[PDB]
Formats: sequence, structure tokens, C-alpha cells
Amino acid sequence: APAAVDWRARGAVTAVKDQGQCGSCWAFSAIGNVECQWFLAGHPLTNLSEQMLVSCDKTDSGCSGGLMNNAFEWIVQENNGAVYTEDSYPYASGEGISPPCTTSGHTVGATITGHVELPQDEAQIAAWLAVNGPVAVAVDASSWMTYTGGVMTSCVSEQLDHGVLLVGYNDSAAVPYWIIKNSWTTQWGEEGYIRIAKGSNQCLVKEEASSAVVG
Ligand SMILES: *[C@H](CS(=O)(=O)c1ccccc1)[C@H](CCc1ccccc1)NC(=O)[C@H](Cc1ccccc1)NC(=O)N1CCOCC1
Repeated sequence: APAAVDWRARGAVTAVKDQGQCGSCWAFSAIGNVECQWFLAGHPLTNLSEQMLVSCDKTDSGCSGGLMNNAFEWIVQENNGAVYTEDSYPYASGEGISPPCTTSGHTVGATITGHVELPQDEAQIAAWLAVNGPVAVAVDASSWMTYTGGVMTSCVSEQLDHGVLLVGYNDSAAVPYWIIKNSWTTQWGEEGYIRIAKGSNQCLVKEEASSAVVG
């Protein structure tokens, strides 16, 4: 409903991270979503562990890729809904190789009970995000390597190959857009973020949206 929503402005989003040479975008998309949902459930903003998923989630393929929905399900069904803090299970896959899963010596930072899959409709996703928070979405990021700033009004929308986080939107601007948190350091794009035109399914953004459910 609101003309514009930016969850970073409410202090619901953690800092931009770095996945390195590991194809773990699915883990950053999933965890980034859990981080926001946890804060919105009335808990302090806590950095959670992507490494936990890359190393322990065997329903996915670590640095070779995975699905945000598989990750959410794994946390609930295999790890008792637990998500470790980042400082207790630091990221160590930046070189391209994921170390073995360690089942102890970690602290639980958040817990989830399940996940929901949003409709393939940008207006419906926006309405949900405006009230419930950031959404994990898959996009075609083949055009993203050359992105340097501004609203991307033209995006190659052919095949989903990347997982990111929708943190807001603005329908009031000249060209309405989505605000997306990426995981390629703050050196890429607009300090780690990218804005794409909203309304024409740019980069296939409405195809695979979902969010974890807390408490
Ligand atoms: C992350 C992608 S990326 O940030 O590396 C990237 C690379 C180039 C352009 C744009 C983004 C990750 C990469 C997986 C990978 C690793 C090595 C070589 C090739 C590919 N992408 C995924 O993990 C995607 C995410 C996704 C989520 C939901 C729907 C569709 C895609 N998943 C994916 O690649 N796999 C799904 C599970 O089976 C393995 C393939």
C-alpha cells in the first residue's frame, strides 16, 4: 500500500556481506531474510551464519549452488529450526571451498518455524513486503556484472541463477524500483545494493519469492 518502503531505514537490515569465490548466493539470500524477519519479530538485529548452510545443508550444493526454499526447510527439519550467529560460525568459503560441517561450538542466534512462498506478482510481493518485511528472491543476474549505479531499466530476463534480498521499493520515483541487497561486497553497485525497475518483471524478480516464518 505505501508509496515507498525501505527496511534499511527501520534498522532491519544487516551490513552487506561478501560471498567471495563461492557460489553461495542462495545462502546469503536465505540468511539475510532470516536476519530481517528475526529483528521484525522483536529481537535485536543479529548477524547470522551463511556458513552453517554452505557446510551443513546437504539438501543443497554448497559453493555449487542451492535453493533458498531448500535452505529454509533444512533449518526446520534437520537443525531443529536453529540458525547460528555469524560470530560463532564465521564465513570460511570465500576461497571457493566449503569446510566440513561442525555440529558443535556454535551459538543459536535465531529460530524459524517454516517458510511461505509468495505469488508470482510484483504488486502482491510489494504489498506483503510493506507489512511483513524483506523477501528472498531469485533473479537473472547475468547483466549484473557491469552494473555500477542508478535504476536498471533494462535487464536480461531469461534464466534464474542468483539469490538476493528485496529490502524495499519506491513507486513515487520517475521510474518505480525495487531496492535489492546483493552479496558481492559494498564495492559493487550502490554500496552493495542495486535498484531495478519495478512492474515489468525485470530480471525475473517475481518468479521465486519467499520468506522464513519466525515465532
Ligand atoms: C549464486 C550465484 S552467483 O552470485 O555466483 C552469480 C554468478 C554469476 C552471475 C550472477 C550470479 C549461485 C551460483 C551457483 C553456481 C556455482 C558455480 C558455478 C555455477 C553456478 N546461484 C545459485 O545457487 C542458484 C540460486 C537460485 C535460487 C532459486 C532459483 C534459481 C536459482 N541456484 C543454482 O545455481 N542451483 C540450484 C540447485 O542446483 C544447483 C544449481
